[PDB]
Amino acid sequence: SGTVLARPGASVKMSCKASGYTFTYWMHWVKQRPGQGLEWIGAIFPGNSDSDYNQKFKGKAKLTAVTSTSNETAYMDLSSLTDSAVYYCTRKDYGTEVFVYWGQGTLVTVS
Amino acid sequence: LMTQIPASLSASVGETVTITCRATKNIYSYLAWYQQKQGKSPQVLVHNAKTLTEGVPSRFSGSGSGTQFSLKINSLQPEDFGSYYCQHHYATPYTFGGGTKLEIKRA
Repeated sequence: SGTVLARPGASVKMSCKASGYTFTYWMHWVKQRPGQGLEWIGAIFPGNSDSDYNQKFKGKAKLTAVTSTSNETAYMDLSSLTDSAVYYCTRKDYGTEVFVYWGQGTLVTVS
Repeated sequence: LMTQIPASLSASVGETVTITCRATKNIYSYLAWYQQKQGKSPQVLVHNAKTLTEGVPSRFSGSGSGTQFSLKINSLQPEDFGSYYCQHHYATPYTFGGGTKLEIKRA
């Protein structure tokens, strides 16, 4: 949740409520643009707050989490038109590779 | 990064299909495959190059070396239509392939 229409330059905070597990080893934000392309937005290791992002959103988005309340956050700032897309979060299991689903989406639209 | 070919893949039920990806650097066997059925979130099929994910039927198999990895469906069934995506998991950032839409050839 946290999505919706926002004017270019605006800010927005998405959330991600987990249940099933008390913690995943890596939670990821990944988006899918209207032309169906998938992009990696960020990844944070909670409980130390380390982060990593592509240049695309470097310095504008800020991933974070709350190991206590079981929440994953994405704080987008200085939104651009190209950030329009569906946003998902996923856990990356230990000996697993890429990031594995559990989010149903949440459409952000910058216009 | 990643390159996925082909873009579209018309296939008949029962047919076999192969979708491949290539990378720019050596990524060992760190590679997975996602199926995004239409109107749904993506789902995992294979991870660790060849390891089948929980619940996935054995008609799907993965393989690959150095840079090139392939997903194969031996007998395509109706439920398998949608867009497939590879994604590397060797070192950050993990980046996904552009996608291959599988459409079922029908009468």
